[PDB]
Amino acid sequence: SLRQQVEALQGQVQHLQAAFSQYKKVELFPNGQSVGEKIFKTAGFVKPFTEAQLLCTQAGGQLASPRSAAENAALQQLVVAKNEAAFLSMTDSKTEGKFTYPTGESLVYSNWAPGEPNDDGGSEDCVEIFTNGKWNDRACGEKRLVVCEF
Amino acid sequence: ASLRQQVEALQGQVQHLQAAFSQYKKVELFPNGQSVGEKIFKTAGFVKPFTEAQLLCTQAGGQLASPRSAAENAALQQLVVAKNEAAFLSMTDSKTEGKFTYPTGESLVYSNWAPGEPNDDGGSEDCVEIFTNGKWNDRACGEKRLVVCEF
Amino acid sequence: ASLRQQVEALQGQVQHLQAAFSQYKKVELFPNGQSVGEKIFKTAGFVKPFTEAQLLCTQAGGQLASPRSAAENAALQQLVVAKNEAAFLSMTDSKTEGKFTYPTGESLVYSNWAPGEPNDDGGSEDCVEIFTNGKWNDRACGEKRLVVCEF
Ligand SMILES: O[C@H]1[C@H](O)[C@@H](O)[C@H](O)[C@@H](O)[C@H]1O
Ligand SMILES: O[C@H]1[C@H](O)[C@@H](O)[C@H](O)[C@@H](O)[C@H]1O
Ligand SMILES: O[C@H]1[C@H](O)[C@@H](O)[C@H](O)[C@@H](O)[C@H]1O
Ligand SMILES: [Ca+2]
Ligand SMILES: [Ca+2]
Ligand SMILES: [Ca+2]
Ligand SMILES: [Ca+2]
Ligand SMILES: [Ca+2]
Ligand SMILES: [Ca+2]
Ligand SMILES: [Ca+2]
Ligand SMILES: [Ca+2]
Ligand SMILES: [Ca+2]
Repeated sequence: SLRQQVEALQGQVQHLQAAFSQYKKVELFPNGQSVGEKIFKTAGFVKPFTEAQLLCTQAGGQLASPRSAAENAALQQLVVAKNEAAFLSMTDSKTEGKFTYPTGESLVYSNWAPGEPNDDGGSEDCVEIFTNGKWNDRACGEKRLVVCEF
Repeated sequence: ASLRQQVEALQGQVQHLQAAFSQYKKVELFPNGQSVGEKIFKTAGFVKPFTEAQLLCTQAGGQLASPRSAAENAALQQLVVAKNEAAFLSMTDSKTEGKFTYPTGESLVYSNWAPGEPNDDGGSEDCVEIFTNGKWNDRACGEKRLVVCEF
Repeated sequence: ASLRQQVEALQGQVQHLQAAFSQYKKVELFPNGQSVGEKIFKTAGFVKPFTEAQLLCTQAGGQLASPRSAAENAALQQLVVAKNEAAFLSMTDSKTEGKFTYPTGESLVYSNWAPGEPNDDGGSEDCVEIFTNGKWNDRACGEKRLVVCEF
């Protein structure tokens, strides 16, 4: 009796593994990118930084925080697909010239475009990622593609 | 004996699925879904008249948004606010004027009518819209409102 | 005693996972997907030329929509109708004019050609579109059509 029910449970789990794997592909198409244990997903619209940040946090995630070249490339895929530069999570709102993650931690990876960050006009504390994957500091009030990470 | 090996094998596979799925739930509901209790609301992101909206939801295996508590109403309001578009609810007094019912025919267990509503304005409001402030208003079923289904 | 109850507990967990997964699957497919048998169609919601469309689907781990039966065709037609945009299918006769094949090179097992089609109009129609009425027409691959992938 026990072997009969373990065999049934094995069939259930194998079915679930197959169905779940299929569903993951469906979900990520066309607005998500999985890299390592992280998933980026775009909302497909633009918002100013504060509104974008709230959308991600309320969804149970945070704004895209690429922490390696591989993460940056995956994010860049969404930016290229939508043809809209995106906000990253990181700001120097606390200490000018020192960019940090929302937790307050200093950057462990950067991909700044030449000459950046430059606090242009003395008022750029947010960060956008271009279709070329490079970063530029930009005014937080500008509207950029919303991309969150989970 | 070898069944012990198997049960321990399944425990590991189940743990992986639970964890992987937990992450995908959050991803999936961003930005057009809202979970509340065991219910999930999901917007199509566009507007339709009632009959068309109803059909979309039922064909998808769900039904138009049917908030049955203040908590559900607040969750739905989150999507309405996010989209900045009033939505249809499932409920109508199409069968008996003045008596609003769910698609099953059951009477309301919860309502959040704006003051003075429902008023059957012009003698022809049999559907219900939820505003960005979360209040309800009866409205002509012919009007186009945000499509939000529950699953 | 220990092993039988572990089976019982583990199966309650799997069945709760099955239920949650089923719910999240319905949510996922509303409004841009359709399931039919073991196949799932999902639209990107925009138009692209064939080569671009094909690449999007393959990069996503699927392929362009490839209806292999009347039931599959009807499922796909729902999305086309919902978007009101004709969609590319995966199949082409680029290799041998007049002989439409799937990406694997296999000849068609199902077709739903509109009257008069395929006609290779202008001498250069090697891709396939599906209309809102579910019928197919051969069309120039350079044209832009709704992107619908299957998984
Ligand atoms: O953030 C600024 C801004 O995008 C300017 O338009 C550009 O000329 C600067 O180089 C850049 O630092
Ligand atoms: O009850 C309300 C109210 O009468 C409004 O003034 C009218 O614009 C709406 O259509 C109606 O539903
Ligand atoms: O077969 C069709 C048909 O002849 C249409 O009139 C033409 O507009 C399309 O391009 C062609 O593919
Ligand atoms: Ca500053
Ligand atoms: Ca700055
Ligand atoms: Ca700058
Ligand atoms: Ca009436
Ligand atoms: Ca009425
Ligand atoms: Ca009214
Ligand atoms: Ca040809
Ligand atoms: Ca041809
Ligand atoms: Ca033709």
